[PDB]
Amino acid sequence: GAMAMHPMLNIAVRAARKAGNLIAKNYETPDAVEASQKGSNDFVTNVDKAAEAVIIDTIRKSYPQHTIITEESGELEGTDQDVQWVIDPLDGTTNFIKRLPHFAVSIAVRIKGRTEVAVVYDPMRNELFTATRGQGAQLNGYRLRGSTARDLDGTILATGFPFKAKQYATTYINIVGKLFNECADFRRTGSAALDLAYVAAGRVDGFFEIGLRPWDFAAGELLVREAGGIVSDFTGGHNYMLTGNIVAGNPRVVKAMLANMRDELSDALK
Amino acid sequence: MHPMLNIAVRAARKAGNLIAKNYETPDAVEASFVTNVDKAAEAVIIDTIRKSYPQHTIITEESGELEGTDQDVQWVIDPLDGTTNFIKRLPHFAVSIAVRIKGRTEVAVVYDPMRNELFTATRGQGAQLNGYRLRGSTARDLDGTILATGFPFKAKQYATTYINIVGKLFNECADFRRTGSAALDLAYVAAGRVDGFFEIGLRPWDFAAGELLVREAGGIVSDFTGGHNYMLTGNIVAGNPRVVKAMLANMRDELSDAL
Amino acid sequence: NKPADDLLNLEGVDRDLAFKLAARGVCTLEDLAEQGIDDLADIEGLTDEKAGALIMAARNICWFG
Ligand SMILES: [Mg+2]
Ligand SMILES: [Mg+2]
Repeated sequence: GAMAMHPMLNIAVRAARKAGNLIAKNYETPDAVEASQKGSNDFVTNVDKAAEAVIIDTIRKSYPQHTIITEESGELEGTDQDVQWVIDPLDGTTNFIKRLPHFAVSIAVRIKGRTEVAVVYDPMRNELFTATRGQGAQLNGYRLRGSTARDLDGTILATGFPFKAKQYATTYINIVGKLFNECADFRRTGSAALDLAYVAAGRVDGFFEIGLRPWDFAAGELLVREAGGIVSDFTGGHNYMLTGNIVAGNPRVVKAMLANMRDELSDALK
Repeated sequence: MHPMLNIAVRAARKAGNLIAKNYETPDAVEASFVTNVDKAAEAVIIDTIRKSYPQHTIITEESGELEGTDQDVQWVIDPLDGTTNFIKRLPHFAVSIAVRIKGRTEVAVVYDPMRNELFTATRGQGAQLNGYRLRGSTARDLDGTILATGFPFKAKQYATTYINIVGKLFNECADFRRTGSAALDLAYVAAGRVDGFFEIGLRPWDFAAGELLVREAGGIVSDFTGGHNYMLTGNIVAGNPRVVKAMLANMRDELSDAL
Repeated sequence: NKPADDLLNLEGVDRDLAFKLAARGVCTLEDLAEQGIDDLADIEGLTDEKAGALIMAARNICWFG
């Protein structure tokens, strides 16, 4: 088949591959990795900052007019306010420090607040997940179509524990135990961007997590949607854009998850 | 250099090649199936062993105990650990081969064919990943630790006990990992990629190789009460001595209520 | 390389075995709890079945009170 590429997706892939190379080289020789603690069980390295600089440099050589948003730099405002690049330079920093090789670079581009193109890149497996709004999602050029589960029976649900917000621990454990009455099993990998890519690829059947930040899920949301799935908050509404309480999967899995979870929700999660 | 290790590696890599070729074929969702990949991998492993050691006993999940005339040596095999991951094309699974002589495990292999990561150990000689020596995690207690685990999907009569154990450990450790391969979870304890591991009701081929990797990288392996009966019960706790002690102490009250 | 009183006083440990353990660096009851059965192999007179019972008893006292 004939291959093509959207110009902003081309630059997003270029930036993610260059940052990913730098990350993988520092994995193999971690003699110069220097870690620092942000908050509770939350770390940032010198590798994170070098990857971020590479991504910003790549974007700005081609689109100096565009706004860029990251966790460590905040909002670097540009003259064209309609476009925003939303970046996570290294998702999975605890895995990286421990040399567990599951981590990724995440880049989303939004026009007027709506996601248009997305990249999630695993530099250890060389797995490039891409999506363009209205044109589908891909892994290494192959089109993604999600899971075909019709309810929770037999399903595998990806998730993250609230390790940075343990005031939610009791409620979260109750939600997991209640879901386990109907689903088969869970996966907990330590990269939310790759967990959402795996929902899009059908490697798991759904995902749920409390309190993610915007760059954690901006790219993975478009992967899920272009592969036939939906994203909602824990009551089925649209407020995940503000709270980061995320549920994702095909429409029948998400409907069944929400029906199971409804009576275990705390006020804060409502 | 152990000759048996050489053969165990050879069998693991041949089976891994076959698994990786079937991973490239259309999955159940895409197809919208007659070749048992576990069974074809099992056949490659048994053929490789028997061509070098035709007298030895072989034990696997697909075939049970194939008795040899030399009952002093047993090969304990999981031809594909991580079947659900393979079926959904989640690329985390492994071949596991252990050799036991007169009741003691002497050689271990865990091979990840998608990452090309070969974990090996021999008794009294240490454990390695692709040639590099493994030394486990340095954690001195559970503060900040990452614990690997599996859910009792084959034994859901234990669901409430298990969820209670996870919830109490979470007040002391930082987080958990649930990967879908117990053999690789144990290999990751040996490499320090996670700080420890616990699971209910595993079978001997699930952990026979991984548990020697842990012990040759400075760790201990016990049953859920702290004893040595895990090969019989399949309830496994593994990590360095400080991490294991802290896990067992945390879990004990819930186990008493269950019994 | 001498044993501590909590090891010398453990039931089933004779003075000979106590000093054999201390020779391998297993000098206290808490050190014995940290061993695997493999660590105690090739001790004259010590079966694997007794090695396991001693390690279990050390853990019951030191780890589980
Ligand atoms: Mg990050
Ligand atoms: Mg298997």
